[PDB]
Amino acid sequence: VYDLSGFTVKPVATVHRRIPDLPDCDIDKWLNNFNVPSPLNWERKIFS
Amino acid sequence: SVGGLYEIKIPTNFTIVGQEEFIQTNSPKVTIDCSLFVCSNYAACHDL
Ligand SMILES: *[C@@H]1O[C@H](CO)[C@@H](O)[C@H](O)[C@H]1NC(C)=O
Repeated sequence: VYDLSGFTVKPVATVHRRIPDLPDCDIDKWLNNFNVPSPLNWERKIFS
Repeated sequence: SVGGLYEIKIPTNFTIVGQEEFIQTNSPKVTIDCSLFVCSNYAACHDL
């Protein structure tokens, strides 16, 4: 009697959930801002 | 021994007592799929 390698049931569908209608982060606009800070006063922006 | 006789307590009445004893002769037959335990469903883990 041979115990064969364990199988897992293959998924029959894919569930993808995202929050809709979220605005664009505009990361490029803040990175391309021409008022660039020095490392002494490095600037932070939080994208969420 | 008073003379040639010793003092002994000899039963004059009796009953029958029952005592249980469990002796383990078997244990659960644990089987491990080492591949499924170590790596679950992951091809990258099964390769390694
Ligand atoms: C033995 O003991 C039982 C219960 O203690 C009693 O009913 C019985 O009469 C006794 N027998 C004798 C011979 O002492």
